[PDB]
Amino acid sequence: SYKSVALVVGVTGIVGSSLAEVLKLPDTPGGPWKVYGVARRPCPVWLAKKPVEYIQCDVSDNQETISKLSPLKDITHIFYVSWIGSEDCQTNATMFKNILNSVIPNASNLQHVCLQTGIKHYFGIFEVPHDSPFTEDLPRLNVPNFYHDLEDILYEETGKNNLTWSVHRPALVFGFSPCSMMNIVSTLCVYATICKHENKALVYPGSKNSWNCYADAVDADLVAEHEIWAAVDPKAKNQVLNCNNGDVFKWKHIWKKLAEEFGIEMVGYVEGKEQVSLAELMKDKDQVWDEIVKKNNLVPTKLKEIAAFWFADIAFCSENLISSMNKSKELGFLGFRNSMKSFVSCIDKMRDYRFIPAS
Amino acid sequence: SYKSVALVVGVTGIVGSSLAEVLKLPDTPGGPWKVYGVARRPCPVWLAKKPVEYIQCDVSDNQETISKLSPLKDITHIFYVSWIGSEDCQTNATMFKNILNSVIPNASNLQHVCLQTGIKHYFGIFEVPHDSPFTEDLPRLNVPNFYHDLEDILYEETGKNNLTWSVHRPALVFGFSPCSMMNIVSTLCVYATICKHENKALVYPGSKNSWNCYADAVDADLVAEHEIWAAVDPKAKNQVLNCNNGDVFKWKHIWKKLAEEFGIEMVGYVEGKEQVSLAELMKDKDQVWDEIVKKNNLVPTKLKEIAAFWFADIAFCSENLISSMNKSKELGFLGFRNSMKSFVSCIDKMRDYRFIPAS
Ligand SMILES: NC(=O)C1=CN([C@@H]2O[C@H](COP(=O)(O)OP(=O)(O)OC[C@H]3O[C@@H](n4cnc5c(N)ncnc54)[C@H](OP(=O)(O)O)[C@@H]3O)[C@@H](O)[C@H]2O)C=CC1
Ligand SMILES: NC(=O)C1=CN([C@@H]2O[C@H](COP(=O)(O)OP(=O)(O)OC[C@H]3O[C@@H](n4cnc5c(N)ncnc54)[C@H](OP(=O)(O)O)[C@@H]3O)[C@@H](O)[C@H]2O)C=CC1
Repeated sequence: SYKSVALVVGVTGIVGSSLAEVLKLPDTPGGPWKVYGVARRPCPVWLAKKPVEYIQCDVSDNQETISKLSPLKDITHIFYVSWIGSEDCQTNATMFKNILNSVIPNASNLQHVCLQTGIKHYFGIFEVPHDSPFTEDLPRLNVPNFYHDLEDILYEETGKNNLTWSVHRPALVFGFSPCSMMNIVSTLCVYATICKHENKALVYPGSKNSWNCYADAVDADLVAEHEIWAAVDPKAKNQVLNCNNGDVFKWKHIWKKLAEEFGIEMVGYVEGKEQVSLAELMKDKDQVWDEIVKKNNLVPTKLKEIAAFWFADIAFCSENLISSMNKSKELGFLGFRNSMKSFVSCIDKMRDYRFIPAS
Repeated sequence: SYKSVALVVGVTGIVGSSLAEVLKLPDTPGGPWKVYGVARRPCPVWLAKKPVEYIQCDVSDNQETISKLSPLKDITHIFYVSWIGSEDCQTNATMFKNILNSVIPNASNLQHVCLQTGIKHYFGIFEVPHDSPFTEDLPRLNVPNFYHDLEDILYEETGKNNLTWSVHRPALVFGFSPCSMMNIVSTLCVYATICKHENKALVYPGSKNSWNCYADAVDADLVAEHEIWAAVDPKAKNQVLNCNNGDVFKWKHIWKKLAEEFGIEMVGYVEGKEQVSLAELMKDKDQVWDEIVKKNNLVPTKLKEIAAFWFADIAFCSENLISSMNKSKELGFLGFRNSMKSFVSCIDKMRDYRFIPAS
């Protein structure tokens, strides 16, 4: 007997994996929560030791989704925290439609759908941005951003079925999942771990501007708390909401912290030196990674899975992307984190869980 | 019969005038509060209609301070929210010493001294800065900053007399006092009011960087709340604490808002155009101001009193001065304001109080 029943679509992801932890805490709003977690891969080892009912399901395949999710009649809240690995508006849209079409007719006590998008809503796509600080009310850019498609489906389907909705636009996520397609902290920890292995310094590859500019981020657990808040507090219902840690930082200070955490020398940004691609620097390091994995008895991960060096490249030529938390705060959500501390905490947790070497 | 008795040194100032309002609210921590307000000028009209016992006193004159403050035996908390009008370490230090030397021996139930300094602690003096975001633990710069003198006296005097202390470092203050030596909002409202009068556009005089960079500020009432918090909550005692609104903004967006609030056309920053001095643009506008005052039946103010065009000049060549609120938040203070809204609210309040024209 449970109070609430969550479907977490993307349970292996950087946010879904936090939700799987946060939803099972005793103090969590709306608890006690039962948790169904969906992902495409077979349940990895680390997740089998969690109290989540894992449903292995390719949610881009409609018949499969119907057969796997239509029996789930007790669901009360959906948390869509997934995307396919690309910016295809059509294929991302299919996943979300298949979730709703499979669950809405079958779960008579469904109440709410949380959709997670992101701050790209304000400045465009990875394939003429608004100025910042970004606020929720800013109109859509004239670009094929799959976030637009997902919102439209969200509004259409919740409205005709008398369900409430929320849209969450997190900033860059600080999290611990080694299964994510965009995990900045594990990406940078892997780079550091490789530098250390090869007796090299932690050399910063990015732009001058990304070194020196203000940046913001969100801890995965805070995103989970923010999503859980919008799912249970009537004041938050049917709102588009940004989600960040509530402060700002600079990569320059994070880089120092990173070097210290791995006990290696740092080479910061060098005046006049231009961005180099971390993707290229790490192009054929997969066997090095495989060695470090076996050597340290880590959870086995492939280099391309734990790390997204392409994504660090983007973070390191980005600037002026700060988002505002005023709306959420004026609605009464006062969750926050110290971003420097959240970063270190992600490092610790990935060591703790044995995704990366201790010490 | 009162619970707490506040001495507000600088009661006509941009923060002291907020404290005079905030301390008299029924829900205010530590209330009901009795309020003594000190300033050098005779009580201006607007302040005579407030329930504060006004003590006219030149606090740089020791005998005068002794005779005026030594009878005040019931004081429990001092809020030092004043400075002389300059950066002289010696003359600022005299004021603060004279307050403590006159009150500490005479008020046996004295508990706490709040000292207000500022973010200049981190980057130097108006007459080689730390990088930001500024955190409280950053060491002193090797400069003659009178803030250093005030802290040293604060620590010395509170320690030997078994009193608790706090140091508050607000960001740029958004407030309503027409008696302040550094009131950015009234300064900009005056400029706007003059543009409107002379049928000119609201032309931005500042630098490119100050137009485009992230900036932060603090609402006066929030500073008062922050100071009151540190004065009554044991968790906050004997701490140095930054104070800002909890978000960031850009002058570019504020400028638009300012133009709208005065119904005049805006001319924003123009690429390649260099900073001009607002002090010089307004050099002999005092009779214009005098006219606008009589014409609109405003509280009578001299141009040099309501406005500090020199100070807007500094704000408009400044950048990279963001301060962190993480410490305060981790101690449990979750007060905040929307800076865009706080700015507008200062405008409204100055109209409300008749310091500047309505509409
Ligand atoms: N820093 C970040 O990571 C940020 C992300 N966002 C946004 O948040 C949203 C969710 O992304 P994020 O949390 O990063 O996701 P992750 O890449 O960490 O996780 C993706 C999840 O979706 C699952 N998934 C992918 N394709 C399928 C499929 N066909 N069927 C079933 N499950 C699938 C994955 O499991 P499996 O591996 O088995 O396929 C995985 O569990 C995206 O819109 C993203 O842009 C926004 C801001 C920041
Ligand atoms: N934006 C801002 O204004 C910021 C200010 N700060 C800092 O806060 C501190 C306090 O300043 P702020 O609140 O701006 O002050 P204001 O200039 O608004 O107020 C000064 C107050 O002190 C009184 N005062 C000045 N000299 C004397 C004297 N000899 N005897 C008695 N009273 C006196 C003034 O009254 P009277 O007019 O009668 O002399 C007035 O009430 C300063 O260190 C300042 O740097 C920090 C960050 C931002």
